[PDB]
Amino acid sequence: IINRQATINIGTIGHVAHGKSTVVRAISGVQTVRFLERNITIKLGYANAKIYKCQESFKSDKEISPKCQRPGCPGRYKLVRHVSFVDCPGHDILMSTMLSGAAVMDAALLLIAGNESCPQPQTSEHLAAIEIMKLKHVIILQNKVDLMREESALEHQKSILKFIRGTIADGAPIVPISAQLKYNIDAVNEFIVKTIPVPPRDFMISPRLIVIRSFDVNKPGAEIEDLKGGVAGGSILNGVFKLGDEIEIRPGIVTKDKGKIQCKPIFSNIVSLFAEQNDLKFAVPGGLIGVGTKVDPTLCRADRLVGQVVGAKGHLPNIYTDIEINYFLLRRLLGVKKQAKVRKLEPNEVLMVNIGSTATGARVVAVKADMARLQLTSPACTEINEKIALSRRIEKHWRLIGWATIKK
Amino acid sequence: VGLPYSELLSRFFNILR
Repeated sequence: IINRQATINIGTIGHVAHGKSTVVRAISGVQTVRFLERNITIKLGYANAKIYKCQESFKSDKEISPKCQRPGCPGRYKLVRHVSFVDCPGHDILMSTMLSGAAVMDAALLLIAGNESCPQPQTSEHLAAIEIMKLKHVIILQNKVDLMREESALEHQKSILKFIRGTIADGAPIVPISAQLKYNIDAVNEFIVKTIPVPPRDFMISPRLIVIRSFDVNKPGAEIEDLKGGVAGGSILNGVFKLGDEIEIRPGIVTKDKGKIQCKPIFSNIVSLFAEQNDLKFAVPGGLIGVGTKVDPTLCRADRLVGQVVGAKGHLPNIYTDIEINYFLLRRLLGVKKQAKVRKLEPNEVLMVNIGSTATGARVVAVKADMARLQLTSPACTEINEKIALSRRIEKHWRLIGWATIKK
Repeated sequence: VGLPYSELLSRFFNILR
């Protein structure tokens, strides 16, 4: 079987202390990245899951290891798909990293524990963000069943089924699994192949890249004579990248501080590409690929490349300070444990506006019926339209209000 | 969909430590 990188981005959502990283470990094998220098930029893990089906039974055909000795048939497995995991945070404060991960994703995996309460505030907030940013391919997973009884787990299923009625998603598959015990993983791998079709993705579309994480490979003990370039942990949704192409990071750079700054987007050339495990020349869109650029390892250290757009040379994305948004408000607030009715937007108020991956604090200038004018403190770029989820300060930390679209 | 789920749950309860 030939070595191939990620084809579709599949994420995992749940709640705190459930064990989302243990679920990722049970499916793939390699443990989470977060658990100082390398990887650390946004709260997300990295593990690649292998799907090889033995068609020489039913659900047990899709296996973790490529060599088939487990299901019964001595014949070797056939290549179907290779997937990448982008684990999103399940916390009320960490909202910008969740919405940044949702734009990267194409399919979702929901985790609800048996022993805990049925209506959870964070999972409903993740479900609302899925409905906003178009991620309808959702598989519901039960986290812990062995602590629960025979009838109580069935009653918990009935409460989940009654909860999913008014939402847009109608047909979502439900699987009972365990992370520590390691069971029924083969059924989930079967559902990933069947229920989720890969969207049409072509060579024709102009190259665009979204940077989430920042890698710097500087080793203790090793001298300055051998240095590695600043690798950007970015995700591609459109346009095929290869080795030896010019890249500009759009929003801007702070290098010089009376007067004015007149700086271009950060120019860099691709040196190395990191995909799956081994070195590869081509970058297939629909997966997290570590693009090793000429940009300094000091710039790709920690918290500098969190939600920044990248365009290829010969293309001009526009930089905006005043953005025109077409907003729609929900009935009641999602995320809070008391649920309150969403009030009308007041002029001049700080709101965390997440345009795909960019985290910006924006002030409302004019209030209308459907449209709103917003002024950004830090510049954010717009390419086409981009899916936006709005969040506001009402009670202590940030709470989601609704969805928005740029009309430019 | 909650029809093949009940067979998967019964398979899980049968094979436990």
